[PDB]
Amino acid sequence: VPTVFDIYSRLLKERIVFLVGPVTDESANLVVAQLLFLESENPDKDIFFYINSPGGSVTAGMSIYDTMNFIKPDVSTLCLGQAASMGAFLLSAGEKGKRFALPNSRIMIHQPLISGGLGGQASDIEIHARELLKIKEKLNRLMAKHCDRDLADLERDTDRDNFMSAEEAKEYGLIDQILENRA
Amino acid sequence: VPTVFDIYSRLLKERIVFLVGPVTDESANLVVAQLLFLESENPDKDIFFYINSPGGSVTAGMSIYDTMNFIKPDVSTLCLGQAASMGAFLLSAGEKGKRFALPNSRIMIHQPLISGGLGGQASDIEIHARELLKIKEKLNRLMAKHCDRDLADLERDTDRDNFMSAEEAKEYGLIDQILENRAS
Amino acid sequence: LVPTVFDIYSRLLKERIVFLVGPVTDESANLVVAQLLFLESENPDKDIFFYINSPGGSVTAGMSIYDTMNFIKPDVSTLCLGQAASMGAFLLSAGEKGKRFALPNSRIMIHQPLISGGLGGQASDIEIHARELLKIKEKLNRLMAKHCDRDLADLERDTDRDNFMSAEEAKEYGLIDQILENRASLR
Amino acid sequence: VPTVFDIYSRLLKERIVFLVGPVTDESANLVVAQLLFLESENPDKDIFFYINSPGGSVTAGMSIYDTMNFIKPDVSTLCLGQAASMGAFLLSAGEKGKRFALPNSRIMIHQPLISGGLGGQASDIEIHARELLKIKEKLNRLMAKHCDRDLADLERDTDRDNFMSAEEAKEYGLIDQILENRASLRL
Amino acid sequence: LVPTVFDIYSRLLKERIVFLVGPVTDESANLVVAQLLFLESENPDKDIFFYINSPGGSVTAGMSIYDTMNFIKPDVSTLCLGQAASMGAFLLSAGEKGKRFALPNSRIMIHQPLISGGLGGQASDIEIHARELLKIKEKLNRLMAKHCDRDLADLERDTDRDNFMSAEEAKEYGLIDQILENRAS
Amino acid sequence: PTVFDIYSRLLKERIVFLVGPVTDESANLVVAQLLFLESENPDKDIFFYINSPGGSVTAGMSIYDTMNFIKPDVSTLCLGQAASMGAFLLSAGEKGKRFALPNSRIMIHQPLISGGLGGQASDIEIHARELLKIKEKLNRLMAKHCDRDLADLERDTDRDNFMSAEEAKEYGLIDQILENRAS
Amino acid sequence: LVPTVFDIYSRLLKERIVFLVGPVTDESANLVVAQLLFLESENPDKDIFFYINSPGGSVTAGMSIYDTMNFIKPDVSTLCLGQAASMGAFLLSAGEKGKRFALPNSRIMIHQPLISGGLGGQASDIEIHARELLKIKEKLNRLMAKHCDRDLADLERDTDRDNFMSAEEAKEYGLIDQILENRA
Amino acid sequence: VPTVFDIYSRLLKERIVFLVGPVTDESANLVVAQLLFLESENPDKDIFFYINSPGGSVTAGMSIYDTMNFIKPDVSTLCLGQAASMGAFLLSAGEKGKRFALPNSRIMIHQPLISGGLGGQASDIEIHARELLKIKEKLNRLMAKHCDRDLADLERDTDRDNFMSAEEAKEYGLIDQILENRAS
Amino acid sequence: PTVIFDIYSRLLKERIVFLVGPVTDESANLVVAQLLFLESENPDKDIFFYINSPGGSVTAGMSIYDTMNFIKPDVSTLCLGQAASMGAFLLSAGEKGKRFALPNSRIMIHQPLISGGLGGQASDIEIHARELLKIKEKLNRLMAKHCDRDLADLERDTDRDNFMSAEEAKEYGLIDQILENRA
Amino acid sequence: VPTVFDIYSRLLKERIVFLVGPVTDESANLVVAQLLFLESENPDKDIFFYINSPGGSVTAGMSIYDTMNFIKPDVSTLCLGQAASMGAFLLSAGEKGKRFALPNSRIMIHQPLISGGLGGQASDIEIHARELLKIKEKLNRLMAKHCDRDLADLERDTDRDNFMSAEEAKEYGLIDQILENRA
Amino acid sequence: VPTVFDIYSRLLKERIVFLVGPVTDESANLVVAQLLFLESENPDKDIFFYINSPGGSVTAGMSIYDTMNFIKPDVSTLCLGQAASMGAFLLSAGEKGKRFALPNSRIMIHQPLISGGLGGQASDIEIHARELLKIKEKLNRLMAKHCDRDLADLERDTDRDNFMSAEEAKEYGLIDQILENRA
Ligand SMILES: [K+]
Ligand SMILES: [K+]
Ligand SMILES: [K+]
Ligand SMILES: [K+]
Ligand SMILES: [K+]
Ligand SMILES: [K+]
Ligand SMILES: [K+]
Ligand SMILES: [K+]
Ligand SMILES: [K+]
Ligand SMILES: [K+]
Ligand SMILES: [K+]
Repeated sequence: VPTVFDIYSRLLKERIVFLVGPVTDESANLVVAQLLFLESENPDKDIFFYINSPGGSVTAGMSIYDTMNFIKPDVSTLCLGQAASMGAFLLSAGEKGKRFALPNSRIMIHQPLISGGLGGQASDIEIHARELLKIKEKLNRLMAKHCDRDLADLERDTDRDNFMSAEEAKEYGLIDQILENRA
Repeated sequence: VPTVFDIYSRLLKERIVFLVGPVTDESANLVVAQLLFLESENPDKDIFFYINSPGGSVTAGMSIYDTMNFIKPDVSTLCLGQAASMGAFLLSAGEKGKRFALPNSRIMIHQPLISGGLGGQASDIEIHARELLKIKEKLNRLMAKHCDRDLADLERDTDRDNFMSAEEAKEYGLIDQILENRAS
Repeated sequence: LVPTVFDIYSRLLKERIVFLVGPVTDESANLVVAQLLFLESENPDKDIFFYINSPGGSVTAGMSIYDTMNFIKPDVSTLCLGQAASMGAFLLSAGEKGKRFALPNSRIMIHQPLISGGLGGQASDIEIHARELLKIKEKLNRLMAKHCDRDLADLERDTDRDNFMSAEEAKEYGLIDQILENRASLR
Repeated sequence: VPTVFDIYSRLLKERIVFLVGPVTDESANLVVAQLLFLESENPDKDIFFYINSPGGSVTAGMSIYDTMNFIKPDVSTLCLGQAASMGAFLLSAGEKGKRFALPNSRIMIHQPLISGGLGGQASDIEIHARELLKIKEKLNRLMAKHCDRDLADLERDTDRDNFMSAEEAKEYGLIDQILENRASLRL
Repeated sequence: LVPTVFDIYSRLLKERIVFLVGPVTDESANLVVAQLLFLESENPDKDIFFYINSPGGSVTAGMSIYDTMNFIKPDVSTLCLGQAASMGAFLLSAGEKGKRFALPNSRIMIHQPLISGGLGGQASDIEIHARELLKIKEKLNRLMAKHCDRDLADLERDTDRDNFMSAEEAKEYGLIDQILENRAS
Repeated sequence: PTVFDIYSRLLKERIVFLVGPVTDESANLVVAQLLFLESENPDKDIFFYINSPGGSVTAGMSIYDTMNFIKPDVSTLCLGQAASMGAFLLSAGEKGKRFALPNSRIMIHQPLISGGLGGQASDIEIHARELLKIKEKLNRLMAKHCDRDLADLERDTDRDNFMSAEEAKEYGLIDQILENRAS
Repeated sequence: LVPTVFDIYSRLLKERIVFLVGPVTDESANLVVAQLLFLESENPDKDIFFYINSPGGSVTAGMSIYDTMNFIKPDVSTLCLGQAASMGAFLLSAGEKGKRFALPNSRIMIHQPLISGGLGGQASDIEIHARELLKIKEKLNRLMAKHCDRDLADLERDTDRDNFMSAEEAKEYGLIDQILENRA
Repeated sequence: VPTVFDIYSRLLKERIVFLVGPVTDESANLVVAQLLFLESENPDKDIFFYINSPGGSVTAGMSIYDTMNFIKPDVSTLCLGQAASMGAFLLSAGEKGKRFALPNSRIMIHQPLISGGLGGQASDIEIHARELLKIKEKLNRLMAKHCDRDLADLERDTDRDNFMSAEEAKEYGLIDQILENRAS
Repeated sequence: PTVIFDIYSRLLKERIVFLVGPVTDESANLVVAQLLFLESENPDKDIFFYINSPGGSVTAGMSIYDTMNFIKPDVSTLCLGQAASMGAFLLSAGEKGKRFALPNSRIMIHQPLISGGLGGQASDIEIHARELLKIKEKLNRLMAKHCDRDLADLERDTDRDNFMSAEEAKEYGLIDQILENRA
Repeated sequence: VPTVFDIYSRLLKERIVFLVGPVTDESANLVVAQLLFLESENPDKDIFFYINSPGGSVTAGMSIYDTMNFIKPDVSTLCLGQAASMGAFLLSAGEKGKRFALPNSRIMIHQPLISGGLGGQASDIEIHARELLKIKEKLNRLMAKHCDRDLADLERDTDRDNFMSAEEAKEYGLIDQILENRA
Repeated sequence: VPTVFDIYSRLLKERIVFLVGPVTDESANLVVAQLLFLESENPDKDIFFYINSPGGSVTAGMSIYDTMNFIKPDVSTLCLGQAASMGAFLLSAGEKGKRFALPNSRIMIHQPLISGGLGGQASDIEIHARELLKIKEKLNRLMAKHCDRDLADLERDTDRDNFMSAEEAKEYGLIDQILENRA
C-alpha cells in the first residue's frame, strides 16, 4: 500500500470509507471505526461509503448498518464492481437520495444461505431454523423499506439470486442514481 | 469370518440374523435380504434378530423395521452389547413378548441428531427442518406404541441421551425379558 | 461380507427380486439392467420385483434402468423400502401401474435436477450445458407427470424444491398404488 | 488498518474499547490492557466497551469481566452485530444503566458447551464433569444477577440456544436501552 | 457384488451380450476386445449385441475396440442405454449399419478431442504433439462422417463444442438407425 | 494357512481366539463362534484363547453375557496378554477353568475415554454419569469373578495394575498357570 | 522486497504512474481505484499513466477500475508492458483514446468469459447464472467493440476462443493507438 | 496492538508484566527480560505480575520462578482468568502477602503431565522416569512451602486435577487476598 | 502359489511353520494356531519353526514362546536371514540340541526398546517404567537360561545392540549348530 | 534487510539494479520500477543491471526488455552466478559494448519450455501451440540480433540446453567482456 | 517484544545476552553477533550470557564457544530453566569463577545423538561415523577441561542422559556458584 500517510488513510481525509471483498467481523468493524472516526472529526459532513463486496456475515453487516443509522452524518453509498447480498443491503441503506452506482456496477440480492451446515439435535435445529426465518423476514422488511417497495415484492424477488444492472437497481428503488462522471 | 460355509451363514441356518455396528443402507438391506430368505424357507418359524448397534441412518433402519412387520414370521429381538438410537428402535420393534436383552446390555434412546449439516438457502433449510420435526414425532409415536407408553413420556424421555440398563429397559416397556442363560 | 445359503442376493434373484441400494451410479445401474435382462431371459412371462432404497444418483444411469424396465416383457413391479429419493423416486413411479408399492414408513422425495460439482469452461460451453440441463428438467417433469397421472404444471410446482412424502401422500400424489403393511394377503 | 495513531488507537483516546470476534486469551487480555490503561489515564470517566462477538473462552471472558468490575471507571457496553455466549455475558455485565444495543443486534445465551474433548480415566472425567456443572451454575447465578432475575429463570432460558432481539434483551434485563441514534438515550 | 446364476455378466455373455459401461480405459477396452474375440470364436456368424453406457475415455483404447469390431466376422450391433458420449458415441455409431439402436431416453453427445491435464515439455515437443492431436481430430471427424453418412464439413461444424442429442436427433443425424421402445421394431 | 483355514480347523476342536483390540466386529465374531459351538454340542467345554489389550466395553459385554448365557462351560486361557476388557473376559471363564500361560501379562484398571466428551454440559453430565455407572458395574462384577471385595477392586484399578500369572492367580483372576499339559 | 528512495512505487506515483500487475482481484483492483482517486484529488487536470502487465481476473473487480477510469476528470492513459490479457486487455483498451500504448514486445489477448471452478446448485439457480454470464459476455463485447471502434459482430467472432495479438496487430485492431519504441 | 509507545509497553511503565497463554521458552524468557528490566530501572519498587495461563513447560516456568526470587523487588502476583499448573505455581510464588486473584479466577493444581512420549531403550526410560519423580517431588515441596501446608497435603491434593475458586485458593494458602475492586 | 493347498499349507504337512517379518499379535497368533494344529495332528513328532524376523511386540512373542514350551512336540528352530530381538529370543527358545542357524544368518540381541512413548501423568509413567524394568529383567533371566549363562552375562551383553554371526551365536549358547547343508 | 536505508536501496543510489532468482511478474515489475526511477533521477547516466537468474516468465521478461530499450540511459548488464534462459536473454540485451560477466559466471540458452501443460480442446491447444512457436521464433530472432549471429545459428544452438562459460558467451556474441576485477 | 528499543536491545545495554531454546545456525550466530558487538562497545567489561536451552546443532554451538573464548571480555554464564547438552557445554564454558545457576536450574549432559539418520553408501556411512566419534571424543575432552575432571570420568558420565541439580553441577565442576538472589 503506497504512501503519499498511506493511500487509504489519505482518502479517509476526504471522508472516503471503503468496503471491499467479503464482509467479516474484522472488515466490518474497521468500517465501523472509520465511521465513528469521521463523525468525531466532523459530525455534520457527509460520509462517502464505497462498496465493492459479494456480501458475507449477516451480523457483521448489521453492525455496519446500525452504525450508518446511529451516527449523525449522512452516509452516502457508492457501488463499484459489485454489491451482492449484504453488500447490496448496505448499498441500499445509504441516506436516501445519496445512494449511487457506477454504470457497469453489478447488484445482486437473494435470501440468506447457510454455507456449511446445521448440526445438532432436532430441538437445536428447530431453534436455529426459526431464527433463520426471522433473519430472512427481518432482512426482507428492512430491504423493502429501503427500496420503498412492498414486503411481498422483496420476498418474491429474493427467492433465488436476482441480478440487477445499475438501472434495474435504480428502477427497483435500491439506489437513487447512476454516476457516469462528476457531471 | 471362519469356515465351518462362513460362521454367519451357518447361524442363518438356525434363523439367526445379526445387526452389528452402524445402520447403513448396505448393512440394513443385508438384514432385509436375510429376513426375506428366512421367510421364504419357512414363513411360520420365528426369526432371531440379534442386535449390537449404536444406530445410524433412520431410513435404513425403517427398511428393516417395515420388513420385520411385513413378513409372516415373528421376529424375536435380542440385545447384546448395546442397542442405541435406531438400534434400540429395532430392538423395541421385535414381536411383543419376544423382545429380549442379555443382563449387561446397554440400551439408549434419544431424539434425532444430524451429524454434519443443513446447507443451502433458508427455504431448503426450512423444508428439511420441518421434515426433521416430522421424523422426530413419528419416531416418538412409534416408540410409545412399542413401549405401551404415552407419547408425552417418550417426548420427555428422548430430549437428551437416555441410557438404560436391561432392567430399566424392561420396566420402560422396551423389552419383555432379561435372559441370563437358556435356563428360563 | 455376504451370507451364503448361492450368496443371499443371488438366492433372492431366484425369486425375481432385484435390488437397487444406495447411490445410483453407472455400475450400480447396469448391474440392475443385467438382472432385469437375465430374469426376462429366464422367464418373460413372470413379474419382476424391483426393490428400491436409494437417494438417487446419476440421471443417465437412472435412465438406463428406466428404459430397460419399459423395454422388457415382464412387468417390473416396484417396492420402496427405506427411501426413494430423486432418481430413486422416479424409478419407483415408473413401475408397472398397479404394481407400485411402498412399505408404511418409506420416505419418497422428488425435486428438480441439481448439479454436483460444477460447470467450468467458456461461457459458450456453459450456455450449452445449461440449455441441456433445462431439457432434462423438462423431460423428467413430463415423464413424472405421466407416471403420476397428474398435469405437468403440478409437477413443475411440486419439484421446485425438495418435496418429502410419506407413503400415503405418495399414494395420493399418484407415485405409488399401494401401501403394504404385512404379508397376510393375496396368494 | 487506516492511520489518522492508527484508527483504533485513535478511538481509544475517546475511551472506546472493542471486542470483535472470538474471545481468546490474547484478544481478552488486549481488552484488559486497554481498560487498565484508560483507568490510569482517568479513573473517573466512563469507558465505552463496544462488543461484537460470538463468545469464546470462558476463562478469557472472565478476565475481562473481573477487570470491568475491578477498575474505578464505569464500563458502559454497547452491542453491535452480535453478542452471543461469553459476548452476551460481557454485554450484560456493563455498569447497570449503561448497557446498550444497536437496533438490529443479535443476542444469544446458552449453557456451556465444550467440544474437542474430555479424555482420560473415569476419575478424571468425574472431576471435570463436576467442575463443568460448577461453571454452568456460576454463570447462571452471575447472569441472573446481571438480568435481575431468579436463578431458575436463567437455568430454564439457557438450556438450549436462546436468541434475543435487542427489544427482548431489554425486556429480559440483559441490557438497559436500545439506541437507534444519539437522540435515543432516555431514562 | 455380482450375483450368480455363472456370474450375471458371464451368463449374459452366453447370449452374446457385451457391455461397455463407464469410462473407456485400456483395461475396460481390452476386456471388450477379449469378449468380442471369444464370441467370434464360439460362433463367427451370429450377431453380437454391444451395449454401450459410457461418457467416453481413452482414444487409443476406444480405437482398439473399434478396429476389433470391424476386424471380426460377426456383425456387431450396438445399443445405447443411458448415454453414449464422446468415444462412447463413436463406438455406438460404429455398429454394423442397420443394427444401431438406442432406448428412447438415451443421451448422445459428440465433440472434438479434449486433452489430458496438460502437455508439458520443450516447444519442439509441444509442436509434435499438437500436430498429432490435429491429425487425431480430423481422423475421427472423417470416420464419424462415414458412420453417419454425412459430410466431413458437417462433423467438423457439429463437434466444435459439446453437442447433445436425443435418440431421435441422433437418428436424424445418422448416428444410429432406430430407437427401440420395446421388443417390437 | 489353509488346512479350511487354520482357525476353522481349530474351531472343530472347540478353540475360539480373541486376538487384538476388542471391537464390535471382533467381539461379535467371537459371539457367533460360541453360539455355533453350543449348537454343535451344548455340553462340551469351549476353549477361549485370549491375547488382547481390551477395547470397547459394550463389545466386550456381548462376549461376557454370551459366555454366561450358553450351556457349555467356557474355559479361558491367557497367552501373551489380557488387559482391561481382555482381563475381564479372562477372569470371566468358568470358575476352575481359567488359565494363563506362564509368561502372560495381565493388567486391570478403571475405564478410560479416548478422544473426548463433546457437547452441552447437560449431555456431558449424562455421559459422565453413565461412565461412572460402568466403572462401578465392572468393579462389582470383577469382585465377583475374583472372589474379592468391591473395595479392593476399586482400590486396585485406580491406575494401571500389571500382574504376573502368579499374581493373577493369587488375586483370584485365574485358577491355574499352565506351563505344559502335565499340571 | 521493495526499495525505498518513500518506497519505489509511491515514488513513481508522484509522477502519476499507477501499476496493475498480475491477477486482477478485488483488492488489487481497489488499490488501483484508490490511486486513481488520489491522483485526481492531487491534480484533477493532469494525465494519469496506467501501466498494465496482467493476465486478467475478476470481471466485477475490473469494472470498478474501468468505471473509475471513466468517472474521474484526468485522462487515464494506458501502457502495456509484458502482457495485457482478458480483463487486462479490456482495461488497456479503455484508456483515453489517443493515449493507449504498448511496448514493442507486448502480448495482448482477448476472449469470452471463462468460469472459474464450477456451477453448483439447482437447475433453476443454474439457469439464472447462465443467463447472467451471457449478459456479461454480450456487455463485454459491446464495450470492447466501442473501445476498438469496431462492429459488435467482429468482437463476437474474434473472442470466441483465445485471440493473441502482437503490438502491431493490437494497433491495427484498434485496441491501442501507438507502439512506443524509445523515449526520444 | 494499540499505540498510546504500544499498550503493553505502556503498562510496563507502571511495572505491570503479563504472562498470558501457554508457558513456553520464548514466552517465559520475555517475562524474565521484563523482570530484569524493571529491577534495573528501579530495584526498590514492587513489580506486578499479572497471570492468565494454563501452564506449560516446567523448565520455562522455573526460569521465571528463579528470576522472581532472585531480583531485589517484590514480585506481586495477580491471577486473572486462570492460573493452572505452572501458572498456579507462579501465582503462588509471588511475594508472601502480595499474591492476589480476581473473584472469578480459576485455579488448578496437579502432578506433572507429559506431552508426547518417553521413547528409547529401557535404560533411558528408567533415567527419565527417575528424573520425573524428582521433578514431581521438588514441585510438591516448593508448592507446600508456598502454601504453608504439609508436603503430605500437596502430594495427596495434586494426584489428579484439583480445581479451586479464588476463595478456595486463599483458604488453601495459594494466594493471600481476593480483590473485587480497588478497595479490597 | 497352489500345489497338488497354498505353498505354506503344503509345507505345514512337513511340520514347517514360519515366522517372517515383525512379530505382531496377528502374526504371532497365526504361528500359535499352527503349533496347536500340528500338535493335534501328531503330538509326538518334531515341529520345525523357521525364523526370519527383526522381532516386535514382546507380549505377542511371549504368546509364541509359552506355546512352544506348552505343547508336547519338540520345537526345533532354524534361523534364516535374521533373528533379532524377540526373533533371537524365540530362536534361542527352540528345544535344546535342536536350535539351528544357516551360515549367513544375522542374530542380534538387546534390551527392550519403546518407540512411541510414555505420556500422561507422572504416576502412570512410574507404573509403566516399573513394568518395563520387570520385562527387561525377566527377558534377561530367560535368555540366560536359554543360553546356559548367568544373568550378569546377559545384562552386560544386551545393554546395546549386540550383533552375532551364526558362529558367535553358537559360542554364546544361543543356538546349537550351524547347518551348511543337509549333512 | 541490513540497514545503512536497506542495503539494496543504498546500492540503488549507485544506480545498481538486481535481478535475482526466478523472473516473475512482481520481480520483473520491481526491476521496471527501478529502471524508470533511475531514469527520472538522471536520464543520461548509465544504469548497472546485475543479473543472477535461471529465467522465468517470458512476458515478465519482455516487460524488462522493452523497458531497457525504451528509457534514455544505457543499461549495462553484468552476469554473476548465472544467467539462464530469460536471464541470459536480458544479459544479452544490455547496451552493446556494456554487457559483462564475472569469470565463473554460467550462461545457458534454450528454446521455450512449458511448465505444466496445454489442457483444453484441440482447437484451444492448436491456438496456444501456434503462439508458442511464434514466441520461439521471436526469441531466436531477437537473440540473433543481440548476438550479431544468424537466425539459423540460434535455432540450432537452442534446440536443447546450451551451457556456456563466460569466455564462450563472449565468443558467441552474447556479452562483450569478462571482468576479473575493476582493473 | 515490548518497547522501552525492544526489551532485548535494552538489556544488551547492560551487556546481557540470551540463548533461549534450540541452538541453530541462526540463533547461534545472533549470539555471536552480540558478543562481538558488546566487545566492540567495551572490550574490558564482563558480558553476562544467560542460558536457557536444551542444546541443538553441535557446529552452531561451537561457533558460540570459540567466540566466547576469542573475545577479550570475560563471558560469565548463568543457567535459568535448563542447560542441556550443548546448552550445558556452553554454560560450563563460561569464564572460570563466573559460571552460575539459579537454584531450580536443570542441567543435563550426554553423548552426541544424531538427528534423522545416516543414509548412503557404506563408505559414506563409515566416514560420518568416524567423524561422529571424533566429535564425541573432542566434546568429552573439552568438557573434562571445563570441569577440571578426568577425561575418563566424562566418558563414563555422558554415556546416557545425566541429569544434575544446580548443586550436583557445582560439585561436578560444571559451574562455580548457585545464586539464590543478588546477595
Ligand atoms: K446517519
Ligand atoms: K413379523
Ligand atoms: K415392462
Ligand atoms: K467498574
Ligand atoms: K464385424
Ligand atoms: K457357559
Ligand atoms: K477519465
Ligand atoms: K524478589
Ligand atoms: K514343546
Ligand atoms: K536504454
Ligand atoms: K573471553
